[PDB]
Amino acid sequence: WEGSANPRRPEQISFGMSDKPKFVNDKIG
Amino acid sequence: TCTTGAGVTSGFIDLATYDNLDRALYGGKDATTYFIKEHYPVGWFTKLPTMATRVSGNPAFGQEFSVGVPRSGDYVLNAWLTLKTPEIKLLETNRLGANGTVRWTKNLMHNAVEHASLTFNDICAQQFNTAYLDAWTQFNMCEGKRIGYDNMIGNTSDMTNPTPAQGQDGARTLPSKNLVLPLPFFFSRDCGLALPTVVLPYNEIRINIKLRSLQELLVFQNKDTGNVIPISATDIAGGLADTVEAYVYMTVGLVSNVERCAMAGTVRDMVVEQMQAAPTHIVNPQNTNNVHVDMRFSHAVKALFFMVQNVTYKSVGSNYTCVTPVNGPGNTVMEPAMSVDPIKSASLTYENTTRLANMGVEYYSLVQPWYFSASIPVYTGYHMYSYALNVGSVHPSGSTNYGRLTNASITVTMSPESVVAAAGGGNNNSGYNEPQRFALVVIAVNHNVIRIMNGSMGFPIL
Amino acid sequence: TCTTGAGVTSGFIDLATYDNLDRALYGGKDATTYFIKEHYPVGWFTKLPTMATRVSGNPAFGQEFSVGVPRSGDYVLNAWLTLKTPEIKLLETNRLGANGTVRWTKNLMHNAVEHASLTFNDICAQQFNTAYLDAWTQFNMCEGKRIGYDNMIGNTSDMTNPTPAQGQDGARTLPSKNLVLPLPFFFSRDCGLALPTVVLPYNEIRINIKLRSLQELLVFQNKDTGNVIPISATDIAGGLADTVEAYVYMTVGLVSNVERCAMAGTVRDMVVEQMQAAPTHIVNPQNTNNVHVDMRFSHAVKALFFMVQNVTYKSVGSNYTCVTPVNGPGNTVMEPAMSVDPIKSASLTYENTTRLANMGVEYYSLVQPWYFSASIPVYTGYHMYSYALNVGSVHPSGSTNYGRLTNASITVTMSPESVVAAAGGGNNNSGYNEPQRFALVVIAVNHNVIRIMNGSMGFPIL
Amino acid sequence: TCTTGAGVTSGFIDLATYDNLDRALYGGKDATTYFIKEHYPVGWFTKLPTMATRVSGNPAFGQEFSVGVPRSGDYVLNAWLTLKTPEIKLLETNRLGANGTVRWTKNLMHNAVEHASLTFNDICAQQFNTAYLDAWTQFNMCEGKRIGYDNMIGNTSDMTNPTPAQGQDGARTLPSKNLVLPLPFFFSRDCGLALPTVVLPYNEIRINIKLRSLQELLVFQNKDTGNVIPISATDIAGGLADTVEAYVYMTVGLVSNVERCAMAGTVRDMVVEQMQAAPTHIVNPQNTNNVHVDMRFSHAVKALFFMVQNVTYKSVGSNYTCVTPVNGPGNTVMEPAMSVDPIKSASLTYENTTRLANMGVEYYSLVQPWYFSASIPVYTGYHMYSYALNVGSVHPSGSTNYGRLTNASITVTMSPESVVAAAGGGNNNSGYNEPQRFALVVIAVNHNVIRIMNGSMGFPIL
Amino acid sequence: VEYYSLVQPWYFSASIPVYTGYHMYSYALNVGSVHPSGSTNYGRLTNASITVTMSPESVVAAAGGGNNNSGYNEPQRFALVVIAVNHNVIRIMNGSMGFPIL
Repeated sequence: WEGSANPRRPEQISFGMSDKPKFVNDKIG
Repeated sequence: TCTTGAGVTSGFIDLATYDNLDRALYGGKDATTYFIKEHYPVGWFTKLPTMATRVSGNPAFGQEFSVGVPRSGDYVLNAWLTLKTPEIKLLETNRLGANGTVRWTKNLMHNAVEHASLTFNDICAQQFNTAYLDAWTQFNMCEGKRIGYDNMIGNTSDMTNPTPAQGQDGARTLPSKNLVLPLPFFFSRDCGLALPTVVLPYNEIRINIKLRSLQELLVFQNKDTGNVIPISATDIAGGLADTVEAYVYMTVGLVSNVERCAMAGTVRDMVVEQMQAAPTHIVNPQNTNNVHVDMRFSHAVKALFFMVQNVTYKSVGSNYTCVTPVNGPGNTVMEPAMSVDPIKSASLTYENTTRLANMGVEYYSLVQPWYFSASIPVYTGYHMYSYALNVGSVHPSGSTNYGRLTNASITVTMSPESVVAAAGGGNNNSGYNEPQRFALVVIAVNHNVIRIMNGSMGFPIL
Repeated sequence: TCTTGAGVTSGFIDLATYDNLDRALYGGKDATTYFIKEHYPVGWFTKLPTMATRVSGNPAFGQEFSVGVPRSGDYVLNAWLTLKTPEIKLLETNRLGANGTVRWTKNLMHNAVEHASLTFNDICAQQFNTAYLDAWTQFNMCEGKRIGYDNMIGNTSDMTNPTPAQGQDGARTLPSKNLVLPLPFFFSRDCGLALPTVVLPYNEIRINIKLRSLQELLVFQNKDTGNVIPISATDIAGGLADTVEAYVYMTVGLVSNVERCAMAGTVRDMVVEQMQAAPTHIVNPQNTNNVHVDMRFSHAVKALFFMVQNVTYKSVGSNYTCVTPVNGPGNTVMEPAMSVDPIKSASLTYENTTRLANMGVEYYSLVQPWYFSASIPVYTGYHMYSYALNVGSVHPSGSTNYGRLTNASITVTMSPESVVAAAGGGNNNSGYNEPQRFALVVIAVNHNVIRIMNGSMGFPIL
Repeated sequence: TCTTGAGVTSGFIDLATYDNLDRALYGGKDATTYFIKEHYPVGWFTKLPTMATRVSGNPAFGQEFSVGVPRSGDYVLNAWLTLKTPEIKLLETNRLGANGTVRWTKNLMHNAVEHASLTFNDICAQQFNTAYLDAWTQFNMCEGKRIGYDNMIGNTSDMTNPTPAQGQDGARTLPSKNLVLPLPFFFSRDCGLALPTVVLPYNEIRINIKLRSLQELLVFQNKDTGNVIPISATDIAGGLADTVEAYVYMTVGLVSNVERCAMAGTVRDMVVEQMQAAPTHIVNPQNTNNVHVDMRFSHAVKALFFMVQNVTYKSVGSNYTCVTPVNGPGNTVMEPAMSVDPIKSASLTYENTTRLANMGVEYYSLVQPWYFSASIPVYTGYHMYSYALNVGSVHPSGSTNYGRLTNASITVTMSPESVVAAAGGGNNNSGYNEPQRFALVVIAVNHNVIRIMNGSMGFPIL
Repeated sequence: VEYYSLVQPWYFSASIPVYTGYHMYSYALNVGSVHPSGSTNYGRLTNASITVTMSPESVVAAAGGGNNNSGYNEPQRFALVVIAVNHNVIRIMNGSMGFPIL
């Protein structure tokens, strides 16, 4: 009996940082 | 005519009564019919529990430890802390002698867990503590699960039962059984809100739990005079187990490859509910009976929760009554006869304009939960006012923004029972034998918007 | 081949199990998905409580008083009444002497509030009374709120606990605390139904409430023989206070001006649920064992609630059992062992054609509420039948109008316990010491159509 | 400004407080609004109960009787069984002598009902038994109806309270009151799922119920040592009667002529839920504490329920604890000193690949029902694991089919309490005086597809 | 038992154990060779079993009754352990690793 197939490919673990978004229009008032 | 018990000829008489009102209500080519259920396919997915790896130190009473969220999943939607309580053995050399009992505080869970926080990288998302946990549990617990909840969080009538010394009649020992505390977070609130782990490869997800010292987790009560004193290592056998062993479990959800490929690489916007706790304020009913506290919140507040907590003894917690509990007959604990909520009336003022007048305490206690909640508290206190039709519903409902709102205040009035309990002189087994001190706590639930883009998280509105 | 830390291999194995059944159930381009909650904006509004201005009379026990609905609002969707009970203290000069106790009747609320009606100018639209309130509370009570509603209506082990004379061992007095009674109306049933006060500038809306004398509210029991006699002013201290502190509160909801102008001057069509009570009939089980009662109703009947009330003493109310309650040990009221519902069987007849056969009493008691109700009563009595799948659902469903129906009858059968308890002969603390009397009450809930046009409301069908 | 009771100016500032977050949440031309409910007509129909015509056998204890499903009804959506219990009175000729009591077994209903099956033609459409009934009524029971269910299925403190012999103090006799058991079928699960009997004129719908012998329905307890022996006809007065009055009542709903003729002669597909019970396995904690049991299932399993049941005495049933119940003072049954579930940990293995690690027993007991069920059991045991988000949701959720899955196994670990109760040596009134034997039972709930065509029914996938 | 103890290690290993037990069976010519050799896959193969017969010495030593300094003074318990060494393929690409077949 064939037993099918099911590979395991982990989807990326990055150690960098492209760009940090900033905060605008604060609720402090 | 005739009746046999199996015929259905009687239903035709009822069917024949099709008048104008029934014609207006039912019938029509486009009118739907019962006994027919439309079936629509759903997504293909699978869920399973997942270990959470500790990264900062080890669990210990009075210490704070951190756990990272496991990656390689697609959606995380559950979180619960499992903790094995130590074994308590009272000794004959207690400072109270024969007239001394040791018992676990009421609501052991929701206690020893404060400033439970969720963080993205180095940006805090939300946090909660004992007051919010108690209020939410008392207000939005579905019936039927109440027994399970107050069996898993402690309060099993076995750990809260006072135990005399070894040489006395009651030689029973407090059992050491593990307990489970679910963690109410925005992703755990509803299935529709789940953390996109695949879409977030840059942000590191962290959970910070700070336990509490075991000294204030145990109530040492005098059998006769009803006085509470802090426990010591020599009072119990085996010393104090400062270190404790616990785990954090979470559930992950796998999704189909086609779905993940389709949904990968896009911007998303989600609505979440946070917590805002006002700083505590000490109230002294002996001097004045009216107390006004300013409220400073930012986003669209959905509900306000408040109560007055008996803060006389740190050993006893979750006590929102003017009189502390005392030992009772049959090695049990019972509330004294004079045990009522110290709050008599309350009102809200918006920049010298009372939006809500001086209503009675029973209003917030009963009427508001009866209409705008899923349950009514079974304990004194927990006064709430909701701006929304349904608090438990994650979908937005009526609310008032506080960022554009001028400074507002809440005024509360004490009670004669509170003012007489503040002064001491109470007789034995009355709770108010010693002078009592009270504090005021205010909790607010507000909406917020979180945006996910470019593999990162943030608050566009702050 | 491992299970360590985060596990996704098991999830992949589970996902690999895809077959024809899974393809038919899940999957597909048009298939919906979880973990993604669609967001749709809702209307912008706010809500706040509003006092209702009394226009006629003074609130006092035993007569009628009406309160107008405040104008200038946008939507009225909630109403309740608050009433502060007086203070009752027993005196040593009671007629019964030492063997005498005084206590409040069971279910203090829903009592002394009869024929409570909502009137549009001089036309009535809805009216309810004690029987309907009791049946609705027993059959459509959401769990978790049951304790809160019970505490609101009383029954807090203080109103219903008998208090002996001052000279005896027990001399406690009944506390005076305010109680809240919500008003169930069509606009209070669901949020989708509310009175458009902006659309109704000319109509006059009134709430009419009839109170009852304290003689029928206070129960004066004999300690030993279990006999009840009417109360008198000279029996207790303070006297009979005719006046009482009581107000009516309603909740109004403001809306944004952008949509009120759009919806102004439009025809509105709504469906409402109204109650209609058959006249009571005195039942004597001693002479007859079966009772025939004719029903004469008009609109689409949703359900029928029937029950036999023990009406031996007007002082005791909300009693639907063949034996009156008696005083018990421990200064508390205990239900006698002989305590069963007098009805043994019931059936329906349509122009001498038995639609529903002689079904057992347990059928109506348990099976019907289990299948077509949101709750099951916890007290003996309150038998019901329903023509629809869900009684509490606001949306219309299966219902047969009685306008086109000819004369219909209901047949009920007594029980041996009822026929033996109708006569006296019972010993002390047996309940049936004195001969008993019974009455039969029938309640029908039906639908109707409300039309709003030209700033007025009328009945298109009537 | 002013603070008037009838004023609504307080909420105008809240309405004016409108920000960008409020713009994102609320507002818009297409945004829906509350206080307005849409109307859609429904089908015109009516319903009434009917008697089910017995076609085979007779109602007797220990035998199997069959009843056909009445035709001429448009749809069937409800079925239940009513049974009249006999009257039992103990005599002085019993073997136990004065030290003997007789009582009904716990949960009289769900007992004497095993292998209840619904079949079309000679094909078993589905079947269930005591384990499935207990698991379902303990995991998907709506609160509020629990009291009614306990009142209708027996065990109302009137059947399970031991009654001593005539010569002893307690001479009370167990009353004879009819009990009702709803039958959970795929048509009674949901309103939409109903058998189109009008569309099915060829199939013969049949229901087979096998009762249980009266020997294993009455518990004969010893007053002092708490030992159980099978009951004998000579010990009671009147003897054991095999025959019994048991009726089956089914509900049929008539529909309109236009809707009965519109959908006639059309192919339909339906989704149903089915049961799969693993063969019983005997566990011996004395030899080893680890037990592995294989599973052989076919379709998409939704949930699994695994419990170990005490099987020492056949007379007593529904005992999933490690110690049998024992008689107590006051003529009432009481739980012994120790009563805990024998299960300590469990794990799922997929062809030597552990999908679920060695989770604690408390996990399955509390956490899983809390997250993925409508209720939490109030009795020890009742361990479940759900592959779907909602167990009680009729709409399909996440599930894995076992047909394409290699053989799976449950690995379970016993407890020290179980292994010490398995051996004897217990004292009187302890429960574990005699050696204790346990058996493990596994239940699975799966999905299935039923196709209606050509006036016949069948499984397109088998 | 002597077969698995001595003959198989003598032909298909680099060493022979010096302690009792340690019974082995290899489908390959060399156990320690990194390069693949004779092997069968159990995924396609149906269920397989291993049956072991006990010994009279074991059945007499399982019960107690042993004198001092005999080892089997107390009752004895035994457990069976089975270990398997197999092959697999690992793919390295796109700065990540995974099993193409698993």
